[PDB]
Amino acid sequence: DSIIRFSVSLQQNLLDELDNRIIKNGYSSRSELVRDMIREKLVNPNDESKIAVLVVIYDHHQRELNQRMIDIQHASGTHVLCTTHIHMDEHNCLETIILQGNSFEIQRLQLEIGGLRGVKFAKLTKASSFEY
Amino acid sequence: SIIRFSVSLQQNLLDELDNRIIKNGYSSRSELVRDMIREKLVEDNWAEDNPNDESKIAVLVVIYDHHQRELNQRMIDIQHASGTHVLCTTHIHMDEHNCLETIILQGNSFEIQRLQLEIGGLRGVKFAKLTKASSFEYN
Amino acid sequence: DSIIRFSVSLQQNLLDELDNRIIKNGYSSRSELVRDMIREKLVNPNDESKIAVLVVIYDHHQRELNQRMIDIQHASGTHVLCTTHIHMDEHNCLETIILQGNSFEIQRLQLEIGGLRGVKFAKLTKASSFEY
Amino acid sequence: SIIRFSVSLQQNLLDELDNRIIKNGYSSRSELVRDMIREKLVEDNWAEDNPNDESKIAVLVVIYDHHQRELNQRMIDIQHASGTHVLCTTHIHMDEHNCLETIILQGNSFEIQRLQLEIGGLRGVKFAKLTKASSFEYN
Repeated sequence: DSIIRFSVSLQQNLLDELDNRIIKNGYSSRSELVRDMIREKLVNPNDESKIAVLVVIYDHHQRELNQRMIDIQHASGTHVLCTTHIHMDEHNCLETIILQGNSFEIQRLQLEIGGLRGVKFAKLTKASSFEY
Repeated sequence: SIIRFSVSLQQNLLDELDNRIIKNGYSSRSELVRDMIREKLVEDNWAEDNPNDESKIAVLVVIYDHHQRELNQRMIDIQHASGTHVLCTTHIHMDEHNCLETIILQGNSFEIQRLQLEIGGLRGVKFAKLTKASSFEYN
Repeated sequence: DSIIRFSVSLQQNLLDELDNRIIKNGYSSRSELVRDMIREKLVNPNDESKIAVLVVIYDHHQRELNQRMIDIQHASGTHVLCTTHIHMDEHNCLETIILQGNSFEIQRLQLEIGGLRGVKFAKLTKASSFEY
Repeated sequence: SIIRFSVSLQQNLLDELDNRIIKNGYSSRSELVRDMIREKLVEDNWAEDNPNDESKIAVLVVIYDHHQRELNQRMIDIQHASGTHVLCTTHIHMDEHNCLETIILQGNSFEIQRLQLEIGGLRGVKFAKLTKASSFEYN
């Protein structure tokens, strides 16, 4: 219980926003702000079927991206109930994927989609049935 | 590119963090910290939003009782008074008593947040959660 | 087999387009054009489950319209798989309803939705499973 | 308003028409003739379309094999070359081998029809049907 140093990797876009926030909010380093973000954000996956929504924003000019997300969905074990796509601007589409699955299936789907080249983000909203 | 840098932290905080890597699906501590950072930067961005900005995007996810008469209109009237622009909405019926709706919204951070708050307060609405995006993520 | 006279009622908007088409295409009366339309368009509902899509365009400022369409859907016997709405212009929304049901259920849904005040049209696309 | 007028017809044509009223769900001959008229007026309108017009709306409904690799990209590439604007697309999986997609399109009548024709010719596409609308119906 004592100070440890570890490494973190960010895409330029996130790193750039980080550095602006450090400057805007009066922090003295990346380490200091990230450390504070972790402390703040720190304050059980199971087999039960849950409905979830994954919002993905992606580059609509990235070839085979939709195919790779389909491939990911097909293998995930989740059941896709619906997907909707709209063009949000000149470079990006926004897709919502409404799906059912257990925690492990849905989490893996979100992380695999999120790490695709051309995917700007993939944010999951989960509703377990106690939430309704 | 993608840039690597160091962070310093108490070992017992690092132990609470390392606790959460594998169980949440991550291959490394780095991936999990990245998502905490993304999440917090988007919140900070939405907090400083110009009231003159009307270009924020978000998705509101709502679970509600579709057999509750007048709930649908009350939601429409709230949306019409919010100042936001609905780009697209999707509905699926989970069962005879739950409908899930996704609402794709454009507007000011205030107006969008207000919409979520007002919808979430209605009788028959079980769940109302915003997914926020910030232009630094996709521009 | 001999000539009969019957009556037809159209909303102003359809009647107006009819009269323009009569003039554009060289017809001499409504009766003549409608008679020709019928001849041309003339050239079995069952219990089998079919997937279908209903495209509805409607006035987004008509209060309780969505409620009435929901009421109609709920009573129809059809299972709605998904509905999507977009704003198409300043007065109109476009909704697509993807649904499963038998011929009688889906036909009744289309006709009941189509006759609502504020509904500009409701066009059904049906796929029986021999169509795929 | 809503305006009533008379139509003359041979009795044996009227008998083929009256054959189709109740079975197709109609309460009267008038309702069925109205829908034939709507259908034909929309077709005529789409046939005289200005190649300078890009404001027509239609929905393309497509059933296809979602497990056929590369079909998705081929459809995207066709849509990108069509000249049309996709406003929204929705996909549902009917089973492991059929997906139904609805595509909401804006463009010229030519470009939209061409898109339907090209998509419908692809291996793995089982069904591709346009629902057309004309501004006289909704403006």
